[PDB]
Amino acid sequence: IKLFLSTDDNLSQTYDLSIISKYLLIASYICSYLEPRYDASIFSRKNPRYLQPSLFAIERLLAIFQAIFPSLMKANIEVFQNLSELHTLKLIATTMNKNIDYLSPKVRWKVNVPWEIIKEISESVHFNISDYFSD
Amino acid sequence: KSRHTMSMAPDVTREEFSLVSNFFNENFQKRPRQKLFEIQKKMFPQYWFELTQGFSLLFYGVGSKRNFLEEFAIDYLSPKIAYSQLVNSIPCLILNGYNPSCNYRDVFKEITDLLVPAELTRSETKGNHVILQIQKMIDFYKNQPLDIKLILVVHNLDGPSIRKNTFQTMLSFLSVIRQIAIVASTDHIYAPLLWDNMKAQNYNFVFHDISNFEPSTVESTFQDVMKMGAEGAKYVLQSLTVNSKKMYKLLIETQMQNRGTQRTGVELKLFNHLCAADFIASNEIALRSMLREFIEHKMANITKMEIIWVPYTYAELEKLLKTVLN
Amino acid sequence: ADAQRSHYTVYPEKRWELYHQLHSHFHDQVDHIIDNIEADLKAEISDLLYSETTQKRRCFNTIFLLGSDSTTKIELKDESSRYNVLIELTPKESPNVRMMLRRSMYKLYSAADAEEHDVSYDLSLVENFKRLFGKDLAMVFNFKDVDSINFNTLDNFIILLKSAFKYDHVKISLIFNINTNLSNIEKNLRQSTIRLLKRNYHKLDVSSNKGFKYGNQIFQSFLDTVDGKLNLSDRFVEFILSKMANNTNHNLQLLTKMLDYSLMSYFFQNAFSVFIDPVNVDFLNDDYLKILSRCPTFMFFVEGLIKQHAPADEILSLLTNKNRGLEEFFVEFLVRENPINGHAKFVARFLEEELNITNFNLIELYHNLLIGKLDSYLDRWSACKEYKDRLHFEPIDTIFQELFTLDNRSGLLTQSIFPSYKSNIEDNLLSWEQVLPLSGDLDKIMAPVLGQLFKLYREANMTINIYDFYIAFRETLPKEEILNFIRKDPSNTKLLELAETPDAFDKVALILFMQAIFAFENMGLIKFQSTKSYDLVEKCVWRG
Amino acid sequence: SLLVKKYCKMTTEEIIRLCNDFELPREVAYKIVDEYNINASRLVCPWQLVCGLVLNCTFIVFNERRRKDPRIDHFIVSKMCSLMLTSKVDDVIECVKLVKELIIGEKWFRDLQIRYDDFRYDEIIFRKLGSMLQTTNILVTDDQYNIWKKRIEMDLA
Repeated sequence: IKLFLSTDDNLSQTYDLSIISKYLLIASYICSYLEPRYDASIFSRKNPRYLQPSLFAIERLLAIFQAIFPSLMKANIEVFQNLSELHTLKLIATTMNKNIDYLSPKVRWKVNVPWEIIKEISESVHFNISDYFSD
Repeated sequence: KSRHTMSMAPDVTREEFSLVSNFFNENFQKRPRQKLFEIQKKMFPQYWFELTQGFSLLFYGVGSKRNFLEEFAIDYLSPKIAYSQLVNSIPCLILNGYNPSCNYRDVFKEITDLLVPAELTRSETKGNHVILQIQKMIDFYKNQPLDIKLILVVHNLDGPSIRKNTFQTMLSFLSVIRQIAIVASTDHIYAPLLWDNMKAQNYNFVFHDISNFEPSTVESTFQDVMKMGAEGAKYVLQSLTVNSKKMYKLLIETQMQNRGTQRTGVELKLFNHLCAADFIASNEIALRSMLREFIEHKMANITKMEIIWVPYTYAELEKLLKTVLN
Repeated sequence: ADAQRSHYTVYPEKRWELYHQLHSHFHDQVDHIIDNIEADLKAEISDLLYSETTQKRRCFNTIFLLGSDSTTKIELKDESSRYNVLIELTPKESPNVRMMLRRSMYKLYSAADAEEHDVSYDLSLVENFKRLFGKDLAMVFNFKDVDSINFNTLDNFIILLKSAFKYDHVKISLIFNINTNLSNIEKNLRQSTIRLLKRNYHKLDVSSNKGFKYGNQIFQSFLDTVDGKLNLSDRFVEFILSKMANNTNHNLQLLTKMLDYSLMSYFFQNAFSVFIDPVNVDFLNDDYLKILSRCPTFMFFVEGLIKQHAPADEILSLLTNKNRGLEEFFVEFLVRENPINGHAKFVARFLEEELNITNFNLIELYHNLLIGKLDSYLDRWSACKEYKDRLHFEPIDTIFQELFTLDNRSGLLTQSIFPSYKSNIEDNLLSWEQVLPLSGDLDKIMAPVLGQLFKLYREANMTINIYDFYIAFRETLPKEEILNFIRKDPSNTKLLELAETPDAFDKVALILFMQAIFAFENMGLIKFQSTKSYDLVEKCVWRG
Repeated sequence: SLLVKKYCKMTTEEIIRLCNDFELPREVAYKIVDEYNINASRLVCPWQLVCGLVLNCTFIVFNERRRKDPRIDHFIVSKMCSLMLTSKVDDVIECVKLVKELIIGEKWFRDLQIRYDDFRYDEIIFRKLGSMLQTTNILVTDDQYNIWKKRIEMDLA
């Protein structure tokens, strides 16, 4: 019976990437719903879960990345390392062609990972994400 | 929205700018600048020793580093390494990254001719064989005697052509070879966005700070701002007919009788009659034909009365009055 | 003069030798380990590429090489009376269905003539390859970076290869060098082609970091190369724990880099490096004898000496009152083997095969050894509970090891390898006093050009007006110094006519302001939003 | 807990009381009045800012003794923790780290470092430069060792 109710055509990964790159992913999913009108109020240092993701710019990541990391970090050389590591994984890609995206001209960024793989990778680093998604 | 604007600035001509700029960059902070240059001079034996390990040396820091690299590469290192191996000294191939005309084909065509043509590598030249031709260069170089034969310099590695991604990976495969030393400098604040752990594996970069707060003389040339139109049509009027000066003078008066916007402009009919009043415009065609010359060099605008108005500011037109028209 | 032309070429130790006998000897252990995994990766593809005789025999064999670095090279068998060719397709050479076919047919065709000793570059050659070249064909497809390609092009590509399955003199084999995320790949393709793919798939893992079989290996071969002649401190090795954990793909090339640079630091500043061979005792000097004194374990033991021996006449005599017994006090502790190296090698092979445990990191095993946390190290398997007493070692507080050690007590290779990049730039521009020490009297009363606006650049809004920023910039410049500066030179004439102008100060500010904000674009600090308007700009650089 | 009892003015007589006990010279003692008068306008809490500035200058004017005696560094802060009647030393160091970056964009401290010639300078131009010949503080330095030596061996004999 067991084969007649399953498809068996699919030949859910816990992803290979490192810890600071894991929090680099968890900040990039935040701007699928968090607009700039609300984010700086709710993330002080003092629903579009279905919808298509919005467009980033640079340094809005490190705006959110510095906030949600466990003053405990300041060196950002390895943080800049894992960005183009994530660019080769095609998990965050450029809006424009894949050429000039380095020097800050007008370049917009965006995630390409669905919600579930974000949800497992949140708990994989013990970080809570479902609080900050509020319809 | 009352905003102060760069149009409302006391402007400066071409020869006036560059000369007093040359005064500062050669006399502002001269004594502490060479005082820095003597301090960092003792690091030069340390760079020589690490560079034998094939380490891609990368220089970051504020200010231009172009003068510092050319002193460090040409005069200091390149004869020092030739003397320490035992005859012409080691060939230096700079790459001006601030020059946007750098391609991947041309500089690598220099490279394989700078490197040894021991085999018929033109046989493997075929259609992108560049990564193919350098791969045949790499595995042969794994089994050669370890000595530097070439040092290359890449100024301004975040430059407008070098930062292109098919060029960046090309330099990545060069750096894994032990025979060549790679001494480059960047200036961007987002320069480590350029490399992943794949390329830095090929690169094994190390970093050093050099901040001399240099003015970047050569690196300012290709760059432009509104210093480099109100200034454009300032020169065409200096070479025209004498009547065009007068018909622009009558143009500029009643267009500044009332920023210089649309509303201060004039109708075409009365302006024909006004330039018929001073025995200047015969009719509409003779007016318009030497008004198309002001149109062709974009020296006046028209919107809708049939309003022709000058697109320069309120301050600019009286400057155009008292200097070039008078 | 020539700098606007691009790429113009031009044609213009007692200590260090003891490094030279150590460095290459270590590197013979490196690259020999490198060819081991190189022979490993080349082996496990080769047997698995062959001997797979499926029954339907109308399907290509596919291989997913998960975790692979997109650079894995492959060799092939000769396998006579049949040519076996390799084609590689880089996502740079994947514009369409069309040129992915056309370049690939070109790449095998020259490979076909070179073994053979006018035609059209499409599938026409594939059927006539029996007649065009005699022997049959078995091609292989090294898809280098597979996740960057638009998959519908790849999906339409593989249907084109499906039509070649009716000639029976050709065999197809696909190599999918993914970077990661096999579950991502079965999402992107058409499901009708996954069922084409799922005939004989093989999910071979190729990773440089796979259960640390080489990571723990290369650190082990590091330890014997420096055995007994040095130490590795606790704060050093945790840096190797933390920072190497931040790079998943290639630890092994990184551990070569940060270790060899660390060894380069020791030979370049430490004077007692010569004494790691006891033959060099004749090179001893009072200058060497003076600098031995400030060792922390040296002076602390003297504090241990006085409290233990309240008679201090012996201890005062073995101080700098004598020099022959003083160095003899040193060379007593000179040959300390420090068996933490050997005790590591004792326990490393043990749990490798006695308990047969593989998920372990030898570096933190060495680090927990350095504090005594080896007992709280073996706990995570509960398998050394019968062996925690025989694998036990208390780390002794060894003496004179601070002269033969490696540690980032200075923050050197923290800085010079992992530099706080935009931190060090922003620190350079707010302070500027700890970088820079007639006209220099002006410099003691006026900041340098780039940094003087930077304090107001912090104190400006998100999007700022150009002119009011200059208006604020003119506040920071006092008037009397500039006219003292502009009239400093009597020799030049062309400047002096500008020097006597009564509006020279307000003109020389906008000249100097348009040399600094001109120079804040190549650094990318300030972006000119909405060109041909440039009344307002945007600042992206924040302090953090 | 006088530091948390906020919103009180430290007058011209009051602030010179706060600096003549910590031995400030007349150059900075007027400057503290000068920059409080700068910051009396845009303040948020007057107690926190007035103490955060006085520590880092005493860190830089007494560094010819602070780098030559490590014990007085607790002495200068604890004598203010008794003077300001603070909770512990946890909150006071949180102030001096705070306002130090808040005064790093001003003029006078970039003078006060290079006027006092105090810093050490040639370390920082070799630390920030990334020199291989920089000092590694696994050692105790030769001066402080000789300070340790002459104190102990004369205590010995």
